[PDB]
Amino acid sequence: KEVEQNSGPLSVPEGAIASLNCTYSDRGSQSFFWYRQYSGKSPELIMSIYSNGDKEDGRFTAQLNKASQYVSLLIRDSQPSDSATYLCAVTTDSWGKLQFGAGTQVVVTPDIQNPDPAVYQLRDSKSSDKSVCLFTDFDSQTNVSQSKDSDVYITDKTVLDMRSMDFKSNSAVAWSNKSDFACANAFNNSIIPEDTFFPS
Amino acid sequence: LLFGKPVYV
Amino acid sequence: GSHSMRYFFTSVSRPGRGEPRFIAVGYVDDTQFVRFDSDAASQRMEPRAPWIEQEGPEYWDGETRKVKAHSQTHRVDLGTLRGYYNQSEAGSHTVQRMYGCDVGSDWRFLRGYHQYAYDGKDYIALKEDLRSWTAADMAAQTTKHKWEAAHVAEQLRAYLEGTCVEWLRRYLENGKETLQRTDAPKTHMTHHAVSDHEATLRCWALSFYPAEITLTWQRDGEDQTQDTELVETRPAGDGTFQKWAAVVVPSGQEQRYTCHVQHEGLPKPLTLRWE
Amino acid sequence: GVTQTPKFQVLKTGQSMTLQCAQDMNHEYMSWYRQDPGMGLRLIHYSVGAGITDQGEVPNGYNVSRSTTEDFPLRLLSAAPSQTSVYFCASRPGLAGGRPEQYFGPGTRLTVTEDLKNVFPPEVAVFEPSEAEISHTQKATLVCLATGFYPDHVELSWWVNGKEVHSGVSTDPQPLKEQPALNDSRYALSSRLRVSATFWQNPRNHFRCQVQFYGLSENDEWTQDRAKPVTQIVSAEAWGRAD
Amino acid sequence: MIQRTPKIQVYSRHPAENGKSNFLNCYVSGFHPSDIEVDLLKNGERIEKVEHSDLSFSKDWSFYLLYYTEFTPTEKDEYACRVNHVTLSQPKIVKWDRDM
Repeated sequence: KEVEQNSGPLSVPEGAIASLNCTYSDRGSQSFFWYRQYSGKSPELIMSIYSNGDKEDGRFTAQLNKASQYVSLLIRDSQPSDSATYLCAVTTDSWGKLQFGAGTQVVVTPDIQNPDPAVYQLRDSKSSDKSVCLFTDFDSQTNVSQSKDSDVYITDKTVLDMRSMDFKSNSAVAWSNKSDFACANAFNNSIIPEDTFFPS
Repeated sequence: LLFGKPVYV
Repeated sequence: GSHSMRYFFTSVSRPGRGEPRFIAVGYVDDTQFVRFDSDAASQRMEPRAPWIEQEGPEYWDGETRKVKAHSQTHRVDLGTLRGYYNQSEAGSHTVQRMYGCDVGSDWRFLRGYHQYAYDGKDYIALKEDLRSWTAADMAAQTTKHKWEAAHVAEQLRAYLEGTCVEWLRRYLENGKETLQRTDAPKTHMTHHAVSDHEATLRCWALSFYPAEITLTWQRDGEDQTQDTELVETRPAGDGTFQKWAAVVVPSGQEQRYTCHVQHEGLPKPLTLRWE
Repeated sequence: GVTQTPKFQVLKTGQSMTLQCAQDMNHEYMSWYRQDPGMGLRLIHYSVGAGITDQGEVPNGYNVSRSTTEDFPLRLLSAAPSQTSVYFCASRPGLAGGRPEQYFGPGTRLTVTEDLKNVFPPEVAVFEPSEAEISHTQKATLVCLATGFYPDHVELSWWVNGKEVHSGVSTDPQPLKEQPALNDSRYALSSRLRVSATFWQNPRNHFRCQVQFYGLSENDEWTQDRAKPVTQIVSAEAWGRAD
Repeated sequence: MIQRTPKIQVYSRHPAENGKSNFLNCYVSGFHPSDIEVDLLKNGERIEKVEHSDLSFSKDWSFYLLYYTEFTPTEKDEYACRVNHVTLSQPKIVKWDRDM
């Protein structure tokens, strides 16, 4: 391991501090970089640091300590659009390989004020061969769990930011092909709140 | 230890 | 006390005769510790002091790689400068760079430098604020623009105030016995007459480190440096240095002609009268 | 900055492919990476100037050249399933001037399969907001299901009334394996579009979920009695229900 | 372009004593360009086993270079340094003087 990063993933709620750390092995390293990569696109350069101490730019502060071989990135006042994986990069010279860490993924949780968790049944528009259960508006502490066997396809929790009445909501979708399957029997093996609305 | 970024004149 | 690390690079083109000769040398005070010569056997950065030999292989690869990067820049620089000054392909030209940093007695940053010359005269230089450039002529003004857009001063300042001083401090502890020693000059005075009308008096300082020394002649109080022959401080070859001072003197006043020696290895400075 | 071509590729075992990479900035030092979930960025080949190249940590099956400083193509002569990755071109000044930084290309997702009858377009359905959601929340979540596709080379978008929307939509970050045990397992992707109930109940507005597929080209040969899974767009719609 | 003639000092590392092993030095300095031919001579004949330092320069960009050989001084053996450079119409011979 040439460049070692922070484990991952990192959950922080919006407004809070995401602190990232990084370690390199080469004493003669002279150049230090933080890159940001959103899922499905390319690493984008956000900070360069060259001297010991702090470098502030916007909401990012970098920190470098060359004695302990430590590079650091703080994100003040986090936003949902900071949700990415953050790559640490270190090099010695003009001709040396820029050494990348494996990256730490940062997940920035939306504040929901007062959650009402609910599982709704959806039917299709035209003529599909299934239905869908939508688990929505739930808590940011609520983790949805895995697929049951090779029948029940359960997606991960994701966030929508309705630029309307400033409403944010967590949502997840489960579906199955054959209907020996309701909305109650979709999240049986999932840590779901006891005041979850179940209408049909 | 040498400087790591020499650049053309 | 005060300490310094400098690197010196020289690159000379060989028209009709292939790649330029490239020589890089590193010093800490007046003590050489690394070299690279493009005509040498190893084709690597090589140690020249015992206290730097203890660096592991990654130091030796890295320095070798980087000194190769430097040779290249200078190679392209010889081609570039010949274009800037419209000179022919027939002649040999010389590029020189010197960079490094000084620390004081507490080992904190004092000053950093980065100087560049073409054909033995100033081409471009980093100013003392490590933020700005002095270009020697209009041709060097082109380089100045090029390096402002490449943020070279920012990149150099980071090195000269950080890396350079961090690494010098490392060398000074590793090299303690060698680099923090002070050798006082073994002093010595000689008489050589010519034809019984004049007499040369020669003051000698031998075996000193570091190279900085002052020898002054003095006709009993007022200093006689409107007659003095002073040679360049020359290396003895063993890490120490030698220098001499001389006056052509009338046969009688050799009693009242005194030689004054100043070196930091001496507690009190020395006075030499002929006897 | 750095541009690279193409964005997506399907190949069968044995085919040859070149990835282009071009660079605007007089950079001497260009490089090729592959990114994989288990092991971050890995350097394949690199070049510190025109004419001149050398190998990274994973050079095997890859072949590279550099006759001009601008361009740095990466060639695969005979594709293997292990070359299924996201490939990034990167470039960096070296000894040249400008900003002392390395920048990346936007990437090429490549998938290599044993049989190209494994390639399938997605099936796309728009599901309609729960009337129980409308009555309880005053908001209307439309979900879209893209199912059955291989490889996972899609771009999903929502288009209300003919113009693309961004504000209600949460799309999944990465597609999901339908049979997560097989190498050639087909994929599914879900997205959400949440508008208020007093916009869904308008019968004038047409909601459309659009999934772009990257598949076979015009010059690929198709012997199966299916329909040839070319690059195409698959859409599903719903109209606003008058209730 | 700058041209500078070298200054040349021929001397020994330790004070000279006949029959005692020493080093003979030829220090050339203050020169430009760096192309220089330096040989140590014993009674006219060229000495093979001569080492030199790596090329460096001073504050005014002029070069310096030490050439050296192990030797055992006697009364009768003459030592010199032979230097050639563009700034010289013929090469320079500087003889070793032990009081210098």
